[PDB]
Amino acid sequence: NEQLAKQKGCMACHDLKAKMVGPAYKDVAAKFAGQAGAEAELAQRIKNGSQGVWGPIPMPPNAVSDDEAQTLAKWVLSQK
Amino acid sequence: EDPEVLFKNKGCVACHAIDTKKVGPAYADVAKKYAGRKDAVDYLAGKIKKGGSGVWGSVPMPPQNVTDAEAKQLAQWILSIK
Ligand code: HEC
Ligand code: HEC
Repeated sequence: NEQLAKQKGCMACHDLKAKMVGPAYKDVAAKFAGQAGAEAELAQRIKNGSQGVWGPIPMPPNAVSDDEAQTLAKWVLSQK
Repeated sequence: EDPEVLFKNKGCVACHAIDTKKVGPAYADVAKKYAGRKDAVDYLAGKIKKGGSGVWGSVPMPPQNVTDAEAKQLAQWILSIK
């Protein structure tokens, strides 16, 4: 059962649920760490969509303003 | 607006979360792979106890400190997550 799995340490290496279709933000933050122009580049990808970085499924454009895209980019890159 | 708020209200939440996947497969995915597969309980109980590699990737599951009875109970529980 679930309680036995927890006690035995199984959940250190296993999630109950599958990953979402896009990359986890902590992974995005780590990928861009120490990269020039990360903030601006990520804001553009959030607004305009992106592909070929993490897998075969593209991210479509998002209906966000320039300011919203920058806010979100900075927040993503800060996830430590 | 706060990014946490935008993250939810602009649809990002449909496709993204904060935390990365753990090293082994998600139990929901194990359940899906082995549903209706003959001998799934005994197969998985064996892997849980003995450890193994190569089915989901090259990262191994170490042998686990469980009794045979616990390994079977854990396999049965995982197979129910669907
Ligand atoms: C709502 C506004 C958001 C925000 C803030 C982000 N996304 Fe997505 N995203 C999705 C997929 C499949 C990818 C990977 C595409 C590929 O393989 O190239 C992404 C990528 C991102 C990133 C990382 C960009 C990079 O180049 O590293 C970031 C920061 C990001 N997203 C933020 C999928 C989806 C969705 C599926 C339908 C939706 C909706 C969104 N993303 C929305 C957002
Ligand atoms: C605690 C007792 C548990 C339980 C109940 C399970 N695990 Fe793991 N596990 C890990 C890795 C890397 C894998 C993939 C191995 C491969 O690619 O072949 C697995 C796999 C499983 C399965 C599926 C086995 C299969 O052949 O399909 C199951 C049912 C499972 N585990 C249950 C990694 C780890 C850990 C990392 C250190 C730890 C701890 C555990 N697992 C513990 C458990």
